[PDB]
Amino acid sequence: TIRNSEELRGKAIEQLEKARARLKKVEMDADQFRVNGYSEIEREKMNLINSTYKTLEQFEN
Amino acid sequence: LGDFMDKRDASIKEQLSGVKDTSSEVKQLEEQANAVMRAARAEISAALNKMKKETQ
Repeated sequence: TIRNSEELRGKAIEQLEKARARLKKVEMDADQFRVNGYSEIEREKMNLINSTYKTLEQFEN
Repeated sequence: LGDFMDKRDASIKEQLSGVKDTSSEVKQLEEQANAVMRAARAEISAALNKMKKETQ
């Protein structure tokens, strides 16, 4: 019983390290997601204003 | 003699019971911590949705 109490302690601490490990992994993944979302918000109004200038040349010339 | 025998019994009992109760407490800790983990994850990706909808 002493051994198996220690073993249940061990399983509990393995769930602890699982919790912190997933915390760290997903927080770094959301950091990379923040970087690439900054990039996707960079790339939009440039495309739309180049479309506006497409309409410009498509009417005036 | 009663002190000595009850003492070693109390040693083993104390350590096993403390083991079990801390195990329950750290299980509560992981549940709460992963709840707040995925909640903050939803928050960050929701800030992404917000900046997308706003620039939109």
